[PDB]
Amino acid sequence: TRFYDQLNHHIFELERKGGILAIASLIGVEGGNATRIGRFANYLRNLLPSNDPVVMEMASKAIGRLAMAGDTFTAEYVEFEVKRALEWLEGRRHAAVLVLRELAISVPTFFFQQVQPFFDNIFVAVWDPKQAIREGAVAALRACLILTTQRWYRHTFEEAEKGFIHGALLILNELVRISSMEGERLREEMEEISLIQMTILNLLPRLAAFRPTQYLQDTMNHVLSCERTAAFQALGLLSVAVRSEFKVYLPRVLDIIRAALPPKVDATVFTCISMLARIQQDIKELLEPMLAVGLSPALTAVLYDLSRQI
Repeated sequence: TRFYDQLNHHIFELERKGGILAIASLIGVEGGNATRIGRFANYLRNLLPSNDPVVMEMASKAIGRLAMAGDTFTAEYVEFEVKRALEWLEGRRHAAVLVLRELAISVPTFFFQQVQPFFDNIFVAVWDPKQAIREGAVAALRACLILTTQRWYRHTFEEAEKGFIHGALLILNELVRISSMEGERLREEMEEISLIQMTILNLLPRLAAFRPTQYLQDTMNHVLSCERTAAFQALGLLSVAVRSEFKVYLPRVLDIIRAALPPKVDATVFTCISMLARIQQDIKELLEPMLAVGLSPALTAVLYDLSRQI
């Protein structure tokens, strides 16, 4: 069985990205805990503080596969790495967020009790003047927030709204996603047709479930500013989410949707037009420029899904 052991040595002794991501099929799959837990787990313990990105690409999945093992050393690994990454979540470590997500998710038994240290360390990292961590770190909250509903918001949501634009915005998004997990489903149901700007564009389906509307009003005002090339799917997503006064906003951005076809945003307005139905008269009016685009693959796919929709 030297194949596994040699490739395991060449994980951290690592074209190279392709090879190591091929080796990733062996870690966590074969179940060779004699080397996976004996050596590779210790290697991640010892090297993830300074692991090169070329191997951290493998680590971005191997960390989760190791965390879900459930052994004693695995529990020690999850605790140590979560606490370390939270402390070091800092203007160069743009993998620790993935580390936290991989470690925490699908082990709620450690991280519905441990939501407090996530907040405390994240909102020490988040205040970096670089602002790259200000965006990355808050999104790492989901690793424990999503689990809190699986096994707070309430009080730590009051910390979110005002206690922490950037920080409060990001944490509000990461909390209103869990206030209605169904939005995730809706995203897929709708997707099959600066981080703050995407956060504004992600809030509205999730804000509609929380206080159905001033939050949606401010978010929409920012959506206009996300010139007018934002991913306006956020409004279309409200046609399947809680329809919390979304028709207040249609008179504005429909003119953005109407006035972006034929090309001349295009690939996005293709989906935004279809998301409105899940409003058929406006889509009928909109179909004319869509057919005027010409037989691109995106047009064909969205027209097929439109035919099934309308």
